[PDB]
This record gives sequence, structure tokens and C-alpha cells, in this order.
Amino acid sequence: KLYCICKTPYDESKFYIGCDRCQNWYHGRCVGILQSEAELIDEYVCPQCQSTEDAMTVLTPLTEKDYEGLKRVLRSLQAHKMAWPFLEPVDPNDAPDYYGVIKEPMDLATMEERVQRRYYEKLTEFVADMTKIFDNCRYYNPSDSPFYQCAEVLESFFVQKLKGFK
Amino acid sequence: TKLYCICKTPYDESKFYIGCDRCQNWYHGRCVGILQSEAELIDEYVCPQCQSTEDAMTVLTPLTEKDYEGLKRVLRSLQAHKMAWPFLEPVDPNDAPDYYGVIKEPMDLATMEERVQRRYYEKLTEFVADMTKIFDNCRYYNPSDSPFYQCAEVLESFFVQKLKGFK
Amino acid sequence: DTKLYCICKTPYDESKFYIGCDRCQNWYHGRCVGILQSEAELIDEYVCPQCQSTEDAMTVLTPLTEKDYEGLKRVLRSLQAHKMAWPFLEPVDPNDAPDYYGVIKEPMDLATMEERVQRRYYEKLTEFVADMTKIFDNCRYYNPSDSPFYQCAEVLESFFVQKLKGFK
Amino acid sequence: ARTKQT
Ligand SMILES: [Zn+2]
Ligand SMILES: [Zn+2]
Ligand SMILES: [Zn+2]
Ligand SMILES: [Zn+2]
Ligand SMILES: [Zn+2]
Ligand SMILES: [Zn+2]
Repeated sequence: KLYCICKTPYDESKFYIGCDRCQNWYHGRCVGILQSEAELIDEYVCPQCQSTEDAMTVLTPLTEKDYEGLKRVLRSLQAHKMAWPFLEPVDPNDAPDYYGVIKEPMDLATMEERVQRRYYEKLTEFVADMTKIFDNCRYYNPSDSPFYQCAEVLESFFVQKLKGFK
Repeated sequence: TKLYCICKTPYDESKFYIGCDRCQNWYHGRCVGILQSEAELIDEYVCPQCQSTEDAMTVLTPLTEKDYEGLKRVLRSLQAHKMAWPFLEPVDPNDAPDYYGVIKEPMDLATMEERVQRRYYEKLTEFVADMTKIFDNCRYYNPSDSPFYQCAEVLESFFVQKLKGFK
Repeated sequence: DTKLYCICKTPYDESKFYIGCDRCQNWYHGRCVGILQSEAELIDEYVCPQCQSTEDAMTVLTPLTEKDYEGLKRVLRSLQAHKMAWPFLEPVDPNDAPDYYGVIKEPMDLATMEERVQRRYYEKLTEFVADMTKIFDNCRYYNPSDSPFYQCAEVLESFFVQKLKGFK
Repeated sequence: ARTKQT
């Protein structure tokens, strides 16, 4: 039987630590955790399992707590200085050709209503709408336009704000 | 830069260690003969050296009230032994006229019981010394082929076993 | 009859008043056990001083009955509700007592005792008393003599001793 | 109680 990421036979002289998620054992050194540092913690999640958890954060059901975060994030975006061009839908008259090229329009007010209506069931759906705002802008406007730059700035801000969301 | 374990080596972050609660030193599981899964089942650990010291001091520490109850039981176990008949009471001068002239420090089980009763002993070594005197006097006074001599040999062997794990 | 009666160990004296112990069946001079003849008439079952002493010393060594257990819960609860009991209701929190477990090698508290009573862990009263005494002795060893914690232990133990009188 | 008299 093999253990750890290194897939090696058990060595009675080495320090091992067990993952509470998968129930497997790993060499403290292979997973990067001091023997003492482990004495403090009460639960352990190995690299493989942790990676799976990070990847599923966007797929799991959104909780009430998650929704408090969605409102918090959405509001920080709406208050951002570079967000003025995305607060409301594009008026058909302001740009008649807009709805001809942009197949999936989106804006912050629509997302606000969706959040209020509990329309989102997975974080991924919320991230998808936000990404749509930026992608539509970059598609419709030239790379040298302040509009295009506002999208660049806002998405960078957004990505950071999502770190450690849930 | 401190050295740990019986092997006196620097701490190796990748090795399994177990700490001694008595001396506070750390030991490699393998060096002290303890498996990592076996260590999860113990809350207190005493290393080989400390355990050796604890085993050696058992005869020097003060006798507790519980120890005394135990000593009375050891004596009773011996007094009931078939080979103890010649050591139950002090030798009778009328039975062996030269005994007290030959044996300078006589001892017997009844005298030891009296000593236990009055809390005369304060350390295990003192109790063991009186017992040993009983056997040494017998082996000196009687020839090695005498049943008396063999009774001392048998009873002493019994006694040594009885004292195992006393404290 | 060559038997030596009473505590004074003497032969039967037909001219003296004796009372018989129903426990050991020995006979005692009324005077030697403090019993007056006129008084004996009002006594039904009689137990001599020595048998009574043995029965009293015996209380902590006999098996605990279900009724005894009801008493143990009652005693425990009277202690948990006592004003000076607050420091002993649950196991000590390391964060509240510096190196507590480095000083006290046999911790004990009322919650742990309550659980022990619940699973009928005690077989003799002496074991219950030992755990309780452990709580007070631990406190008195860890805390200074002028500490209110130390005083709480003094008060509760005094309270406990009285509460146990006439238990069995 | 059981007793023995004079
Ligand atoms: Zn895992
Ligand atoms: Zn490994
Ligand atoms: Zn070693
Ligand atoms: Zn040690
Ligand atoms: Zn009686
Ligand atoms: Zn009398």
C-alpha cells in the first residue's frame, strides 16, 4: 500500500498527518506542515482535497451568508469610480447598434435585481453575469477608449474582491 | 543545536518523535520501541532511562499507607507457604543451643510482622534486607544439602517473584 | 459456661444486668455500654457500641444501591447549586488557568462526577467521596491560600461533609 | 430487647 503524494510505502520513522476529508495519510514535509504546527490545528485538509474544495466554491449552492456577500460585493462595484458606465442598461436610443452586436447585455442594476430576487443558485452564475458586463464592453468599445479601460480596471478590482469569498 | 533521543541527534523535522513527561526530552519512536499508531493510545510517556530510574528508586522511596498494607500481605503469603515452617518464629534456644552464639543477627517472619505493625520500615530496602537476613542466616547455619537450606532457597525464589511490581 | 462476655471480657455474673446485642449476639453489662435496666425496657432491637462503630465505618465500603444513587444525585445537585461552587462546575479551562494541567495531574469537577453518577461508575461511597475530595484538594494545591478560589473549596468541602451525614 | 436480670 502506498501513501502520500509521493506514493511511497509506509515508513515507521517518518512524521505523518491525516486528512479529515479523504482520510489518507501524508508526510508532513511533502504537504508542507511542521510537526508542531500540526499539533495546534484541529482539522487537516490535504493539498489534493483543498484544491477540490477551492474549485467547487463556485459550484456549491449559495447560502444566506453567501447572499450577504453578493450584496456586499455588488455594492462595492456600484460605488467604484470606474463603474459609472455599467450602472444601468444601455438605452436602445443612446446606441441603436448596440443591441445588434451584443447578444447578451448585462449591467449592475439587472444584477442587483437578480440578487434581490435570489435568482442566483451558484456563485458561478453571478461571476458569469459580471464577466459579461466586462466582455461586452471590451467587445463593443475600442481598446483605447476610456470605456474599455473602465472595464479593465473594474474586473481587476472584482477578481481581488472575490478572493476568499466563501 | 540541541541533541535529542538516545541516539543524540539534531531534531529532524521529517521524523516522528514522542516526548517524555518526566525529563521533557524527545525520542524517535523507533529508538524507544514505540509505533506511531501505538503512541496515539497513550496520554503519558516515560522514556527508557527515566523508567529505569523509576524502577531503581522503588526501594528507596517512602513507604506509603498502601505500601504497608501490601507488606502485610506479602508476609502473610510467605507465612502460608509450605517451605516457611522453619522461619515462622524465632529459633528456640532449647532446640538449638548454639544458634544465638553462631548467628549474630537473627531474624524471622513473626519479628518482621511485628516490625511492619509498628511501622518500623520506612523504605522497601529495609524490608528486603530483613527478609534476606532470614535466608542468609539459614544458609550459613545449615549445610547446603539440608532440607532447611533448600527451604531458604525455595522461599527466597518465591519471595523475589512476590515482590515484582510491588510499588 | 467459660465464655467471657461483654467488652470487659469477664465470666457471667448472675447478680448483674446484661443486655444482648442482636448484631453479634454477645451479652453486655448495661453499665459497660451505657444502658440502664429501666431504659432497656423501651428498647426493641439493640446494637452494641462496637457493632454500631463497625456499621458506621462500613457505610463507605458497602455496595451502592439504587436508593443510594438517588442520594448521590441529590448531594451533587445541592453542590452544583451552591454559591461557592462556580469554580468547580466544569473542567478548568487552560486559557483561564496558566499551566493548570502542568500542576494538577488528576483533574476533577462536578460535571465529570455527574456523568460518572449517570453511568453508575461508582460502586462504593468511598469512591464518590474520593472524587469530590480531589476537586477541593486540586483547588487548594493550584491556588494560593488567600485566594477566593481556595476559600470556595474550604466552604464547599465543609458544606459537603455535612450534606453527607446520615447518607446511608 | 433481650436481657438478663439479677
Ligand atoms: Zn484529503
Ligand atoms: Zn510524501
Ligand atoms: Zn533516536
Ligand atoms: Zn525521560
Ligand atoms: Zn454487637
Ligand atoms: Zn462489662
